[PDB]
Amino acid sequence: MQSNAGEFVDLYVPRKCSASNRIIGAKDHASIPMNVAEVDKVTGRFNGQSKTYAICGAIRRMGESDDSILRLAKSHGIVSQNF
Amino acid sequence: SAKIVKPNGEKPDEFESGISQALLELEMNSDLKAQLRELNITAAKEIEVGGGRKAIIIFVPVPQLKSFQKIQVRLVRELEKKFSGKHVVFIAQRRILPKPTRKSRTKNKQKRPRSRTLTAVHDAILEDLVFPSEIVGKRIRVKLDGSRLIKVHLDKAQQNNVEHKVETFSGVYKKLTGKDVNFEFPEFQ
Amino acid sequence: GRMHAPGKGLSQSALPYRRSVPTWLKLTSDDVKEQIYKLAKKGLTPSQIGVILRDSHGVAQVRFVTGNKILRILKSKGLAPDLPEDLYHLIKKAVAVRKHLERNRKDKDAKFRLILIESRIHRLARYYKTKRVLPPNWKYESSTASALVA
Amino acid sequence: SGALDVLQMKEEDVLKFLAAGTHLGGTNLDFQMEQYIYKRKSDGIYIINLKRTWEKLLLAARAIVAIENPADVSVISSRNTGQRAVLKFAAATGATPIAGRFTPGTFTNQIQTAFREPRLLVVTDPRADHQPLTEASYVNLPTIALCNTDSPLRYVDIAIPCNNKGAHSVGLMWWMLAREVLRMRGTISREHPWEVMPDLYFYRDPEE
Amino acid sequence: VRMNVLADALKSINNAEKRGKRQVLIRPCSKVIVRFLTVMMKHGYIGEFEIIDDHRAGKIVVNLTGRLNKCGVISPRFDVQLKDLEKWQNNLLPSRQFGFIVLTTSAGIMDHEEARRKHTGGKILGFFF
Amino acid sequence: PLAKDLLHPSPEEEKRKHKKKRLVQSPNSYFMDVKCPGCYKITTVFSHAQTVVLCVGCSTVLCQPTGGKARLTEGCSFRRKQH
RNA sequence: CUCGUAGUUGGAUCUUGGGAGCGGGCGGGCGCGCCCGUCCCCGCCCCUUGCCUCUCGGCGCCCGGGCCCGAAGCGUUUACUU
Repeated sequence: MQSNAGEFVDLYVPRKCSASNRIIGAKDHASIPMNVAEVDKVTGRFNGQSKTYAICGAIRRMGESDDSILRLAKSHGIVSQNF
Repeated sequence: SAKIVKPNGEKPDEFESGISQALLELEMNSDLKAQLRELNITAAKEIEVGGGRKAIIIFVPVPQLKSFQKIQVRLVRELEKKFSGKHVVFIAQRRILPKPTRKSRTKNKQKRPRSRTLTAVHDAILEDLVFPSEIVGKRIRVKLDGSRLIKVHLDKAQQNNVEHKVETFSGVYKKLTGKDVNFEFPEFQ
Repeated sequence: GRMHAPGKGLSQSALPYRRSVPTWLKLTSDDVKEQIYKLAKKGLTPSQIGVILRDSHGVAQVRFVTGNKILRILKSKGLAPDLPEDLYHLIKKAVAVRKHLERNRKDKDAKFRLILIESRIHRLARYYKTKRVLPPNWKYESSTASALVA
Repeated sequence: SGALDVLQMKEEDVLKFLAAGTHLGGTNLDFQMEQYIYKRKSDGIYIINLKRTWEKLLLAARAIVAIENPADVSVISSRNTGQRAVLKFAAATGATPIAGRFTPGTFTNQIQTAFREPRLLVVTDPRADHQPLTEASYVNLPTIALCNTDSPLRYVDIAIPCNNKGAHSVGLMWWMLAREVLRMRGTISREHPWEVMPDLYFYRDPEE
Repeated sequence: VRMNVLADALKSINNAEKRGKRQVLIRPCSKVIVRFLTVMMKHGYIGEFEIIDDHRAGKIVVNLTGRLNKCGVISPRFDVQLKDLEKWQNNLLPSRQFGFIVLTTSAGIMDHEEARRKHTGGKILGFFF
Repeated sequence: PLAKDLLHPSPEEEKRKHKKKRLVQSPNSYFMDVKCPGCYKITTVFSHAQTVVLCVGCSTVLCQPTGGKARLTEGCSFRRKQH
């Protein structure tokens, strides 16, 4: 960040990926910060709030992205079902 | 007041003596004759058990905890009656054997067997506070930077005995050892 | 590790983490000490003494029933053996190997096992030298090959 | 997803889920599908989790509705086994369809005719759309896909656990996904069962 | 023989880390690598962790986090004469803004800043980032 | 990232695994509290007895050691965990 | 291609173990006290981790003695850091 005296460490905050607790670089393409609609849960209808998911780009090739966003959604509490 | 109801091994003589009077009243019956006449505690110190309560701890001279439980089972089941509202369980009294590798003296014997160190005595402490239910696991957890927690797992078919006494163990362990332990009951194969 | 064998497999044991007393047939310390003394008395080896004590009585560890173990309590009795297990078993297979070679001299690739035999007994001999269950000098040049062999 | 048991498990799904054959995927398994199974036969096939199926399917609906303005998302195959389904899903949804034949570079080549700017990629199957899936990894647009026990699962962000081989199961999936997505949109307030029946999405050699 | 469970920890964690698993299990352990775990925590690179008890080796499960790059193990085991400390800082670890070389010496475990603060040096075994 | 619960993963995996790599390594052996049929007493053996214990009730043998196990010809009471 | 002397090396563990410990030095809510900080860092400590046993005596402190001292740290040892 920009500290008070100028301990300048960030020129800005790059989009951090939380799906694996890892940071990415400037030039990526699979680090996708998709949006997800929030429900009202009086009918299950969409309403105006965001559940977001931005995974580090490289994991998509391994095809873990489905699993990681499964974990993310379960934790986020828009998905509660568990067998 | 301590003939063979309390063999003498230390300085104070206060509550263990009344406990011993209870013991000599117990040993009149057909399950404690000459079995509660010999393995009688020597010291006893008052501490808490959980919140809103208190209890008494018994220090045997402790050459005995091998064959001590074979009367301590009857001792709990038939002296929790006459000192109810508190708890009793056998302990291994160790002052401590101090560290061998620090030495300048001669009246401190020259080689240490492990059974007197800080760690072996500590597993002896865990045995002490739960004899009848065996330990079936120990996962050690770290608190907030390096502080200690010890999850310890016990036999499923041995909960029938110490479940209203579930916090009592970790209550005593805090003074005896110094850290926080919990006792869960896992899946069995 | 693992020089003297090219295979790496291990299947030895992993005793129950629960150091508790076995408790299937308890068969407490008295008859256990009697059987341990009997087994050592009649001329048996700790490796098979333990096998018998696990078979008939049933033991996972003698240290569990009694703090002193077989070697310890024999050493406190007086029944220490001639030579220990690792020197003796390799000696009594060496006798067979050398019998083989000098009966079929052409077996050029069993001299390659004889040599590892003097090597294994040599390693364990200079080990048991410091263990001091053997004299400060203990000489095997295949001159000790049959001194104990009748 | 959701804590509404009405969107969640109901007989309204199973009465057709068991009818199609939604509780069987295929013989073998890739190492990225274990999340979505509960039992195994003695007969050589794995019977998928339809509950987890509806779970990630409702997450799929969540993604489809987070499309703030529908004109800008592609639903694609190139295999006729789902060409009809994608056509009739896009026709009623509004987001654009591509099926049958694709052209690499449409949303990858900077200069292109039919240079289309999607914002989400829907594919019938990764084994069915080789190149478009790679191009979806090329441009920053998320990927939604069906998933079998057999199927390779690479670059899949939104997974729908079900067999995708068969017209009957895949038609059930499109036909109930449409209702689910519009449900969470809120145009369907649990007023009706939807009058379209799954024979509509079981692919046809059209002679009618 | 099998050797240097410290080195084997610093290789197994980096084996699993670039593969991204949230926690990790390592077969062997020691009180001293436990002590590295704790020094790591005081900076927060790792989270809390569990010490699975099997008297045979002692296994460790520890969480990996995006707070880390790697930590090295140095056999042979040197000594920092407190002249060479700045040298080792400037030539091993990538940053003076994080990461601080590790020392076992006569004042407890420590990393190099806290070592310099107590004015006592010793062996290098670790350096992290 | 296909990370499994490492403080406590699923049970069956540990049993199906080799005993020597377990979360805590415990044997694949049990103990045999058998009858040795044909007599009114009950006696026990090591459940993989590589040295036989004679079955003098039916006038036969009790334990044929077969590989990494002791297989019984005539013997009644198999007993599971006791410790 | 095997063995093997020196050859350089090496499992785990034999305290990184508790207190509200105190004065003092601190990160910190509070205004170094309560404290979160495995005794946050030591003189004084407390469960332990070494010694006055020996002379005359230092504020002690009791009644030539003794809990600590001294000239001084004499009950294994080395490596290595200040």
